[PDB]
Amino acid sequence: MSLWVDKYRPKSLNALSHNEELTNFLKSLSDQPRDLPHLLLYGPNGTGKKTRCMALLESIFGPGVYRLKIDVRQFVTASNRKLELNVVSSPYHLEITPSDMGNNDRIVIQELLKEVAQMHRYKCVIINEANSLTKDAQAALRRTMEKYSKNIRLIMVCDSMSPIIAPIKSRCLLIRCPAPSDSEISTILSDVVTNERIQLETKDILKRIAQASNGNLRVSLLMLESMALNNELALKSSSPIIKPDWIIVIHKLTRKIVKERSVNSLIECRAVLYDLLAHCIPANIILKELTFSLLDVETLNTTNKSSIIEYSSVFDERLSLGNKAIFHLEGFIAKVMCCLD
Amino acid sequence: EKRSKENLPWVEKYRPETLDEVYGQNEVITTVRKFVDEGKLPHLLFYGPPGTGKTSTIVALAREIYGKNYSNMVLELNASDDRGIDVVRNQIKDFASTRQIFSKGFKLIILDEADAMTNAAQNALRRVIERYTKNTRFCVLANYAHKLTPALLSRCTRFRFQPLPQEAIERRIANVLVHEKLKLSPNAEKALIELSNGDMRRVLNVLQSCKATLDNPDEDEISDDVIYECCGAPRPSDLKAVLKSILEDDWGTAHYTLNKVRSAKGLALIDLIEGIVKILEDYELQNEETRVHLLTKLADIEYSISKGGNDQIQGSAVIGAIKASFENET
Amino acid sequence: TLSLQLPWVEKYRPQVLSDIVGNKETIDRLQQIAKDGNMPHMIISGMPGIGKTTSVHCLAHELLGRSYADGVLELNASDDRGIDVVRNQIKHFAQKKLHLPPGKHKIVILDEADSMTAGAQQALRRTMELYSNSTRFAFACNQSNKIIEPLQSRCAILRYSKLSDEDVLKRLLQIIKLEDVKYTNDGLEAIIFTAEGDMRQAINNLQSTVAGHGLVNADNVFKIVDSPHPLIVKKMLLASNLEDSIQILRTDLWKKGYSSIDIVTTSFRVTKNLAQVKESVRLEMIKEIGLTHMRILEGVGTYLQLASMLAKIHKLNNKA
Amino acid sequence: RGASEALAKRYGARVTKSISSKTSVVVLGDEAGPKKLEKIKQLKIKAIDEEGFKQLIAGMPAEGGDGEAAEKARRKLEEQHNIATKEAELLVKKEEERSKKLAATRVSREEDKLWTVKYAPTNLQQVCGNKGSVMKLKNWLANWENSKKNSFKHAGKDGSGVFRAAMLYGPPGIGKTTAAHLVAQELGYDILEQNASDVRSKTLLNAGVKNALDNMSVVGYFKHQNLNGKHFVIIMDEVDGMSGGDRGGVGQLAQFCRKTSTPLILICNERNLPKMRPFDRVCLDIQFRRPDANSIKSRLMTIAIREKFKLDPNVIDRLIQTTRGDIRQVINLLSTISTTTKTINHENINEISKAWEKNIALKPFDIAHKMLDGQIYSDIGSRNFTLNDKIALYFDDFDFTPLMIQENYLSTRPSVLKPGQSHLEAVAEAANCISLGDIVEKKIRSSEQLWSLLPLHAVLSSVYPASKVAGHMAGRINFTAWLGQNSKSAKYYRLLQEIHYHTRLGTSTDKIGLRLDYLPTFRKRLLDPFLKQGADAISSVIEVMDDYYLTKEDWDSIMEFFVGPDVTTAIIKKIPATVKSGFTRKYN
DNA sequence: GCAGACACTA
DNA sequence: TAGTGTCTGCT
DNA sequence: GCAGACACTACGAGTACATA
DNA sequence: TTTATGTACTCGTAGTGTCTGC
Ligand SMILES: Nc1ncnc2c1ncn2[C@@H]1O[C@H](COP(=O)(O)OP(=O)(O)OP(O)(O)=S)[C@@H](O)[C@H]1O
Ligand SMILES: Nc1ncnc2c1ncn2[C@@H]1O[C@H](COP(=O)(O)OP(=O)(O)OP(O)(O)=S)[C@@H](O)[C@H]1O
Ligand SMILES: Nc1ncnc2c1ncn2[C@@H]1O[C@H](COP(=O)(O)OP(=O)(O)OP(O)(O)=S)[C@@H](O)[C@H]1O
Ligand SMILES: Nc1ncnc2c1ncn2[C@@H]1O[C@H](COP(=O)(O)OP(=O)(O)O)[C@@H](O)[C@H]1O
Ligand SMILES: [Mg+2]
Ligand SMILES: [Mg+2]
Ligand SMILES: [Mg+2]
Repeated sequence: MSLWVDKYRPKSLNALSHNEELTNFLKSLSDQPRDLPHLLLYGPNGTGKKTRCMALLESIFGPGVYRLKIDVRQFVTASNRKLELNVVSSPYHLEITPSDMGNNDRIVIQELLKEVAQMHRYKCVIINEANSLTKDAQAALRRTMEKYSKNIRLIMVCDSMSPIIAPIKSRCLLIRCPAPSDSEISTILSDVVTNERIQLETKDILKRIAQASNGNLRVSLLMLESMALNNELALKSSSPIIKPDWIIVIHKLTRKIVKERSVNSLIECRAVLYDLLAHCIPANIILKELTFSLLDVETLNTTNKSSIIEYSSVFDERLSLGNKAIFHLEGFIAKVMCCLD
Repeated sequence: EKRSKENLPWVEKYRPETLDEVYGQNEVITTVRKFVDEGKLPHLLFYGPPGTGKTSTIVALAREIYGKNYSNMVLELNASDDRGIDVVRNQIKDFASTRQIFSKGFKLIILDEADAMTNAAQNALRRVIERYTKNTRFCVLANYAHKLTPALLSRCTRFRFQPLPQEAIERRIANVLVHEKLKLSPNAEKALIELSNGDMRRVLNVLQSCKATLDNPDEDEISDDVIYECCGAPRPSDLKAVLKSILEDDWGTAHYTLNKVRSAKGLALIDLIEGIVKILEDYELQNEETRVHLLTKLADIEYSISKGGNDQIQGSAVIGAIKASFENET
Repeated sequence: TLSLQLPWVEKYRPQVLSDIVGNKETIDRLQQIAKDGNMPHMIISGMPGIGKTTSVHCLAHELLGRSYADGVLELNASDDRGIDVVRNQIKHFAQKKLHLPPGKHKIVILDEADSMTAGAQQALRRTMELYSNSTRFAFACNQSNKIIEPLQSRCAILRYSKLSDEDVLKRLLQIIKLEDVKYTNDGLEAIIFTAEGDMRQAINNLQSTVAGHGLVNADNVFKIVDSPHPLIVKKMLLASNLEDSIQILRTDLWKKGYSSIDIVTTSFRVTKNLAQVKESVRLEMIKEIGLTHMRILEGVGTYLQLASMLAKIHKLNNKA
Repeated sequence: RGASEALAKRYGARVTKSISSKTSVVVLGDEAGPKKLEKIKQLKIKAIDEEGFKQLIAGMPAEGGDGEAAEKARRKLEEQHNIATKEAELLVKKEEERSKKLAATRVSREEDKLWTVKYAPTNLQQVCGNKGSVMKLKNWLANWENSKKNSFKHAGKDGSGVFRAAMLYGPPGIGKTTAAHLVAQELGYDILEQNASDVRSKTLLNAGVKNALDNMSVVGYFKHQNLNGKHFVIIMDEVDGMSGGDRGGVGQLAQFCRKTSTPLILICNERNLPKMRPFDRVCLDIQFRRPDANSIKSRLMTIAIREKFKLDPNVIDRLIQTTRGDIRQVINLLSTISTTTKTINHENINEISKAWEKNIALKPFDIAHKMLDGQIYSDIGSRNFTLNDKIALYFDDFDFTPLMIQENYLSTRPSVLKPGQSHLEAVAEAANCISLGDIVEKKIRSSEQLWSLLPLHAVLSSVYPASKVAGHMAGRINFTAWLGQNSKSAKYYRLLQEIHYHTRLGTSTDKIGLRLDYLPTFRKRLLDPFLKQGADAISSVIEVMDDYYLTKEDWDSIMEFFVGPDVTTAIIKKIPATVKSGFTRKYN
């Protein structure tokens, strides 16, 4: 559409120039669609997993997968805590997300799937953000997909499938979606810049865009569009690579941690973290970016880096096992400051 | 039920019907028999592990007091039925207040598995017990005493059911083998004692499964091989071999031995860990730190096994923990 | 079916304020209130078994024996207590016209009042404020912190302490002479030690000893009832060697049929109430014991978890 | 310190809690607050150690000598005894007056009554403390008709004219109900009172006092010069008894505060509950407080003289300190003790105090202040304040205590630091234990509901973190910021979901990737044309906005998601209003 | 702990 | 009208 | 006999508590 | 205020039945 990331998205398996072996595997699966088992696509973020899923649906069902609408279904949990969730439905398939309350994502998996399992001969259900389920929706989904299988099938899209429980991974055909190299990102961006009109001198700037995104199609495409808009559709050799405001704030926090290691610095870090969590930014991604920004500082030796990564792993476990996200991040920053000073 | 007995599990087919058929807790049975013979039965509280004969004892006691029709003379409440404070305020109050409808004796209230009762229900039960103690006795059966209010524990005489000893399990096994015309080797008997862990129900279930295991239930005797194959438990020889390979040989031999032992008969890793722990408690360790390292590391490993994961990694962790702990010896 | 004799707990319940033993000052105050008759609103609190509700009943009986049936309303947790079933009944009783001696008032005994709803207490506030000329209230709860602040403001707080060994011993000897039963001093001290200040527990254990063996000696007493598990857990935590604590745990708890969750909760309570060791040591022990408690609650209840918890206790105690 | 203060008050010496310039002598110990250490040195105040305290008792003669300070204190003490004796026979003469009148009526029950009822304040001059609040209430009530004539538009100097209804709030036992009733009775009004004994839900409030807003007393006509004898003063004692968010009558009482044609008075105990939030700016808030010990001292001297039992005058201060300013409970204590113990003196005061101590639950701020003190974690301090005491202190406000500990555990200067341990190490340990307590808290509040695990959470989240960083607060006790930030984050998540599902079609990216990647790009397609060319790109911005099914409301919502150098609040402000005005109109 | 208001005394 | 003594809310 | 007029039980929604 | 089941309480309402009356 208006954004270039959604303008040139492929709509078919033959329209993909991203992974040849993966596209061949999907063609093999779509060659015999009747015995298609429940799939589970996992890989790094932004590589095009849902593009693969929609292309596979188009290859199995046909054009009309992308002619999709949104309808709202009313779900009632215990007591009268009314919850509104909208399903992005379509002919030949259904799409659901755990975007409901994390502790109330079980009721949608129960009722909606029991309703659509009522009656070519099957309907496909796509579950985005599948790694965000809370071990109860998955527990229901185990028997939900084991019992009803001749009329409903699942394409479970997720990244970093470790939170997915063992039985679900057992009854799901795991499919791995690797990120492209620099050449493939540069080729896709070049196709974008030749389909549209952008003045460019040396393609090294496209290589820099590919480097900055770190194997991310969405980030690279949005960065290319943003840099073209800022440069008035004339990319320069020394064009400044943009970064998200969150990345700038995280880098400033890392510089503050490295420079000053007092307790007033700790309360300033608490304020910055409070703003970041208040502005719709997940805690685990925050901890990962803070860790890999601290490890990119050249003034630290190997002992400090090893202690930082060890505490990062410990507090990542704590974040995965806890709910108050600010507590574990504050503990991690305090431990890192105590280690460095 | 249907088709009378012989279609029941041996757990329910061999439930004691008389206080003389309750083995093990000799002191408890003698004390309650003296209580009912002397005509003074206080508010009893039966505490102990599962399978030790608490509900069997109270059922046999009620049958001895009343007779065959004790079920209509006794209000038995359990966690299966709803036991809110409305129940205490209406059903228990009416049963304690009213006279006997079938005899001229006292009322007996059995609060089976009462550790799953709310605090307010017990608070009401305190006053109910104290008010109507002249013609109504309360019996409380519980596995955990920390879920009972201290006042309720104060109001009730506490009887502790100790885990079944050697003689009681042997006597019940002999009775079952006599009834079923079944044979069993003495080493198989010791293996069943080891697998009992103070639980008679486990003994009965293993006996039933081992009778079903034999190709012909007649003229074939249960051996320790049958017990270990049906229960899946590791043999003591296998545990000793695994421990010797870990403690004496290098990593390749220890890893190969553990993998071979696990894959020969499908042994579980948690069973091997429990057997190894039971063997190592008899060791005369020189250092105080070897015990600490062994206990902490093996507890962490068994916790991770309970949460699930990779069995190969956990087995290698077991070998490494044992070897590293025993490296502190000298 | 044969009838049962009255238990010694209720057979020998005191009927006057002189037979009750324990807090001499509180009982003397109750007897002076008895003589005067102007009994104020009172809250009676303490640990169970030290003579809370029997003192209230004795005071009411001696105050108005002829009218105990008429002008005493004994509501309790067994009875349905709420907002309306309390406000209507207590208001009707307080406004009820009944002719007492000049120094007597109607008594509303709220036995086991710590479980009452807050709104019921709010209504009770104005009930007591309005009808204090005719009726008087007498609460009796184990935990006095449940009663709201204004009620404790409009009441006379009477705190009951656990009885010393001397008072329980005196009552035990009195009941022994009344029952004419043989005993040994060792058995009586064992009964006192097992009771831990609870008179009802002492009476129950003494009656069990008499009815099970006949002679109150140390052997019979320890046969019928075991030593309390808080003490064995306390000496398990305070032992020097790890082997000593391990064998104490195994023999005296695991082979005695004690649940692992009970052992962990008892260890937590002892460590919270433990006093000789330093505060930080207790905090560290509580932290690791709570970790073990979480492991037990999640389902992993074994001997190995308890042994590991004891090993961590010793690794903390020996200072690395 | 407690025992020495008891001996200091044993001889009638005032023990102030703060050091002053007019302070005579200060007893010096070993270590205390640094403010006291710097104050004593500069003002050159007399200092006597404990060794001089022992000889002070023997060397000082009775009555305090003829010193100027001692003489002034004695005559004030004598005046307190003089006014005590003056009013002692006031009721005795009244008692003889009613007895003679009662005897005549019988021809032609007392001394069996609660002491808090017979010794109730007969008039407004018999109250003890809160004189200013009582006079404020009286001035509001006596001038309610004047504000009624002026249609509650303009108030007076005090400002009570605009407020149709007055409100009373304060701790128990200090005399709110008695003051309100006496002010109503003195002016001649007819007291219409409700309470928690009868239902006060919406239905019977609409069917009860609702018709009493503009109706008078039927007894008012038959009780009659009196000008206010035919009106209503609504006295709702125990407003806290309306324990209903919706079915409760708190909003209904707010509607009465909106519209009422007669004076209305409310009496409650705590005002700051979220249940009673709609009473924030509704009524003339008259606050009562714990009265000072002198008035209660005089009243207790009168009572003791009238009851033929004697207590030492200095004991009254300790009795008030024990009961936390609850006068009614003090009278109850006196009545209970006087039955058998007729001598309340220096020997019985300690036993009386430790027997009648009031265990009042603490507020969250007081809980945090008490918990982050370095004295209670010392060797001597922890013996008096055991671990179970700290657990109970947490359990007073267990829902708020861990948050209050986490808010300000690194804002205090530690005094329990281990040798060689820096402040940052202690903060790190406290934060680690706070994280562990958070894990335990998540386990507690889950599907399993392991509520037996509460004391472990108590320790891990409040006691262990505080025992590492306890001491003196550098700043002030701050309320937890997690509640407001959590509400803000939940609202921002709701908006993120709304815009994500508005642009759901055509976008193969979840809500997490919308904020991280898509939203920064939308700013430079929906705000930069406003910045670099102004209104000349009104159609292009609308074209992009309409393409992703984005409305005008979503445009403002997207701008608030940015942080750091990309904050667009100032960018939109700098945009001229003429440029922004056209954008809204064209979309509509 | 940090003010902030209400008193008694000066 | 200005120094202490002391109770009280900060969300 | 039929339509109210009543008091009754029952169901539903909402709030609060959960270790001493 | 968030918290996630289960319990207990309180209230309000809707049916459900029975008693007066004409
Ligand atoms: N002392 C015993 N003598 C004979 N059989 C016993 C004895 N204890 C247990 N059993 C057997 O165990 C079976 C089940 O145990 P029960 O006594 O019914 O239950 P329980 O022992 O009370 O355990 P819980 O606490 O209810 S799980 C009975 O049917 C008996 O066959
Ligand atoms: N001080 C005492 N003197 C004599 N008997 C006592 C005393 N305290 C308790 N008892 C006996 O204990 C039994 C019941 O005591 P209660 O007073 O009913 O217990 P309680 O004080 O009410 O504790 P709770 O909280 O209600 S369980 C009776 O047999 C009493 O005789
Ligand atoms: N200021 C006072 N001076 C003298 N006596 C008082 C005073 N305040 C209270 N009292 C005594 O306490 C009794 C009751 O006081 P109340 O005014 O009912 O207390 P309260 O302010 O209403 O607190 P609540 O309503 O119970 S929370 C009176 O009858 C007096 O005996
Ligand atoms: N073969 C391809 N050619 C062009 N663009 C592609 C290709 N594969 C993926 N993309 C880009 O990837 C984006 C979608 O990635 P996405 O589905 O968000 O990955 P993930 O599901 O892993 O987050 C689309 O905008 C599309 O432009
Ligand atoms: Mg049973
Ligand atoms: Mg009692
Ligand atoms: Mg009042």
